[PDB]
Amino acid sequence: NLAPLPPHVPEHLVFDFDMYNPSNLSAGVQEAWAVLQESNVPDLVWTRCNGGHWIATRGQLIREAYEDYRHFSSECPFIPREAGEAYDFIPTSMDPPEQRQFRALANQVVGMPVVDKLENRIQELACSLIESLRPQGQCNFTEDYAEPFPIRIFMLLAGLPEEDIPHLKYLTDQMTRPDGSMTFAEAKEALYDYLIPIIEQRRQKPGTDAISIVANGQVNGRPITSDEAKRMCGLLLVGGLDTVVNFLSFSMEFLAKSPEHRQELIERPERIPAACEELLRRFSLVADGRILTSDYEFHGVQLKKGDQILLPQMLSGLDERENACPMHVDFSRQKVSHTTFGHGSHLCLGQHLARREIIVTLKEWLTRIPDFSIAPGAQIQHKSGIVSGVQALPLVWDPATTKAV
Ligand code: HEM
Ligand SMILES: CC1(C)[C@@H]2CC[C@@]1(C)C(=O)C2
Ligand SMILES: [K+]
Repeated sequence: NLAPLPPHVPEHLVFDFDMYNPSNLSAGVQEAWAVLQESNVPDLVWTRCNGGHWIATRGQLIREAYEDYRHFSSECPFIPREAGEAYDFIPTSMDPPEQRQFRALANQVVGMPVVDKLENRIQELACSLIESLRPQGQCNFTEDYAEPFPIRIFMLLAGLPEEDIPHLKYLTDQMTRPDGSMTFAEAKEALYDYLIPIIEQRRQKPGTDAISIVANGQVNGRPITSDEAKRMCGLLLVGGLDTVVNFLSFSMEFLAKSPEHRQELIERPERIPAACEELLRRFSLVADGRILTSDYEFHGVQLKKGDQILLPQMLSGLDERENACPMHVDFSRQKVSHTTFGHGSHLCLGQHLARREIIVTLKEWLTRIPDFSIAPGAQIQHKSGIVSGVQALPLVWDPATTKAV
């Protein structure tokens, strides 16, 4: 359904893009969003979909807006407006200066030091999961690896029972790619309903898990509040359950379809880290935004206070103006430009954990299952939202071509 056009929005800037169900989704979700970068499309457009909002379509504008938190606030970062208004995770729903103090605490539980710590367990799980699948000659990658690998690592880090995954994964997904059964607010409240007693228990009897660390932590030298801890833990859960999980599938779908790229990483494993970065660019998958804090003229367009603007992190790296032949994948690409992990004061705090999980996955999978393909006659379908993903990824391979070790 289309929302009536606001008085200040000119008809020539209207492009009814639906971030939750883009028109050309069948061509691939990144390709679907890339339609916003076709010749006849302005740098900044207005869509009447999902309540009505602006969309910056080029990396230059996306980066500029993420840098200017004075005009583009993170207070209401999600579309539709109801979701943006209910969204109160920390530090994401805050603008500097108040936002900053919380980043250090979050870094304590998902930062580099923690990643180096988890390395062995991460490697161990990747190898265990892949070796169990190897002899089968087939798998449903989304449920057999993409989900269990990153999620079990996060549940371990957070000290939560793996039996809780189905419930938590359902809630997380309603906040990024809602099925319609729950509003963002209802999903958020359910997630908080889950966390509240756990946070209280771990503030009473602290453990060494991420929730205990956050719940008993300090920010700028003072005690974090129970509510603040809840709002931060909610964000961590979403990050651990709906980011890398989706990215791994986009990456594996690509590798399954491109033997040449597979062979390259097999023959020259030292290129895996670079490959990871190029894949993060080509299969970028996040798209949230900001809300205008005041009337503001941006790139010749009059924006009004209260207007929401989607700033697709996904689009920056796909912009031909940032990377030549953007849809092409080259592991030797010189200057890989992208904003896959965000831009500005809210740069992703879990990017180190993410990269480690991606690299370990590429290395351990290609080592054991070097040759695999999309299952016969399968047509991979993608899904779009705040974080886009892959609905299903059936893969097949000849066990005789695999290596057990
Ligand atoms: C492929 C994986 C990932 C991608 C593409 C990604 C992307 C992003 C992006 C684009 C933002 C900025 C949002 C904004 O400015 O509104 C962000 C923030 C954040 N991410 Fe990630 N992320 C990933 C994985 C993770 C993981 C595994 C964690 C750990 C749970 C994590 C924790 C966070 C946190 C705590 C923030 C908030 C930073 C702040 O608001 O100051 N992320 N991420
Ligand atoms: C946009 C994000 C990818 C980032 C980490 C999880 C996420 C869904 C948020 O709400 C902030
Ligand atoms: K809000």
